[PDB]
Amino acid sequence: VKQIYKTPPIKDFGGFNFSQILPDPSKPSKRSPIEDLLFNKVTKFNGLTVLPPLLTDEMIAQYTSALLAGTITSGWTFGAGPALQIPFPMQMAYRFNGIGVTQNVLYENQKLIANQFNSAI
Amino acid sequence: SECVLGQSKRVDFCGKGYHLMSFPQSAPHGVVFLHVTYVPAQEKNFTTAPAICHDGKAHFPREGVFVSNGTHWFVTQRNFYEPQIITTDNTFVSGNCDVVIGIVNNTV
Amino acid sequence: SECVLGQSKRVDFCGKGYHLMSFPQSAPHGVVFLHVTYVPAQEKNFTTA
Amino acid sequence: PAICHDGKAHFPREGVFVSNGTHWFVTQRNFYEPQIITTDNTFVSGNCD
Amino acid sequence: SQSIIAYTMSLGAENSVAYSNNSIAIPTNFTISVTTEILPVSMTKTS
Ligand SMILES: *[C@@H]1O[C@H](CO)[C@@H](O[C@@H]2O[C@H](CO)[C@@H](O)[C@H](O)[C@H]2NC(C)=O)[C@H](O)[C@H]1NC(C)=O
Ligand SMILES: *[C@@H]1O[C@H](CO)[C@@H](O[C@@H]2O[C@H](CO)[C@@H](O)[C@H](O)[C@H]2NC(C)=O)[C@H](O)[C@H]1NC(C)=O
Ligand SMILES: *[C@@H]1O[C@H](CO)[C@@H](O)[C@H](O)[C@H]1NC(C)=O
Ligand SMILES: *[C@@H]1O[C@H](CO)[C@@H](O)[C@H](O)[C@H]1NC(C)=O
Ligand SMILES: *[C@@H]1O[C@H](CO)[C@@H](O)[C@H](O)[C@H]1NC(C)=O
Ligand SMILES: *[C@@H]1O[C@H](CO)[C@@H](O)[C@H](O)[C@H]1NC(C)=O
Repeated sequence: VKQIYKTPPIKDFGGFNFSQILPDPSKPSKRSPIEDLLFNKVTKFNGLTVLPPLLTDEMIAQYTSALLAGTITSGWTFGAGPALQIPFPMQMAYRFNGIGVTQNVLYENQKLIANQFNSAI
Repeated sequence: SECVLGQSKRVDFCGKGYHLMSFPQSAPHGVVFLHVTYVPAQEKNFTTAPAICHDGKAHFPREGVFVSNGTHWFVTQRNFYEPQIITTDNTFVSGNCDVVIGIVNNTV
Repeated sequence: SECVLGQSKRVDFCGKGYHLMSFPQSAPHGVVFLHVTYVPAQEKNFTTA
Repeated sequence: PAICHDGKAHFPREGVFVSNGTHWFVTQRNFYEPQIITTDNTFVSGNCD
Repeated sequence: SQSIIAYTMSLGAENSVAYSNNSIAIPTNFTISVTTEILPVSMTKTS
């Protein structure tokens, strides 16, 4: 991302559970539930030591989330030019048109689309 | 193959933006490219819609977004604001007026 | 660049189906992806030309 | 890239316009298969100049 | 009057965003952006 993009203050992802993907602000460790699951599972004087990262897990999450939040509601419009106000349902309509699928699927099945992503997550 | 001799859309491959062209140059031990992309510079916020409502049907742009401010409606592309007339030559019909969010009644 | 900030048609590149979208997450030593694809669910045999 | 008609520029919906010196017809960049220009083959905008 | 200071990294200005569902930005101006990529193709032919 050119600059870290804010995750919008209004989580209008069309009913999608992005709160499981993006960092949880209420925790001392700013990680998402997906991240907590992985981080809890993936784990001297003899001269061999390990140096710290520059970008900490939270800092990586900030760059990652900027890219991710952009991807779901605005695509690359927060990069190549000023940001575009595409509401999530229109971003999705364009998302389907872009793969050769009619936009009618989004509107006619908006509720099933919302449920299939969330079910899979 | 993809930027010098063509227009790949791989993201950020030859730089950020839509690829237009690329110009290779010689160099000691290597290659130099002058990479050229299309990037929007100024944009304005226009009232929009996915479709125009006419006789109960939804008229979708063949490509792009509908511009829906004031008393006139038109078709523009996401990458460029050059509004076209709402005709069956620029739009197509599917779905209906009770399906599209923001659909606006207009003579097609 | 291609599945997350994009929607690549590279065949089955980020998983089987056409890419619709994808989302990265942090990990110790790496990156986690949620890859979202479009896959036909139902089809029927129609006479064609 | 365009023809002039009724003060407007008409562009191939797809392809390039060609003249045999008697008629103008749409052809494609990948193949010379002539189509008489009608509104089915051309898009109109702007002005001729 | 120079000095060296350690700072918390900002990693860039935060681009505060939000959106409505009745308006989309559409371009009125663009640029041709030309940049330079310098890339290794070969090493010195050490023998
Ligand atoms: C996203 O998933 C979370 C689970 O982390 C859901 O939170 C649950 O909500 C239900 C009812 O809404 C409660 O009974 C549970 O106690 C909640 N679980 C936790 C762990 O808090 C949340 O509802 C989901 N959001 C959406 C929009 O589906
Ligand atoms: C985006 O869509 C929402 C959802 O329909 C709109 O919210 C409605 O706002 C109107 C105007 O006050 C209310 O009468 C409705 O009760 C709202 N609907 C719901 C479901 O709450 C909202 O207006 C839209 N935003 C914009 C900027 O157009
Ligand atoms: C459109 O309005 C939004 C308000 O959320 C603003 O942030 C954005 O900069 C505007 N876009 C343009 C191109 O002015
Ligand atoms: C537009 O036409 C539709 C027919 O589907 C009707 O339901 C709606 O009331 C009309 N809207 C306006 C603003 O006249
Ligand atoms: C059409 O018939 C073929 C041959 O049995 C079959 O393999 C295919 O799945 C059928 N397609 C349908 C039912 O959509
Ligand atoms: C040019 O083509 C037109 C039809 O497209 C035809 O009427 C005319 O005879 C052709 N002229 C020549 C010189 O071949």
